[PDB]
Amino acid sequence: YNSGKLEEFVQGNLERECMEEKCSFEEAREVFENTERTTEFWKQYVD
Repeated sequence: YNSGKLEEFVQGNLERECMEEKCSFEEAREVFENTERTTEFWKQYVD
């Protein structure tokens, strides 16, 4: 499923982000420089 903090969350959706980038998440061309943190790290303190 994958809802680490339910990311496909409570369904209201005003389709109301930014127009262009929708503010695509801080210089997120994708989810490039950052991916090597998660999965592993938190798998020994899972909350």
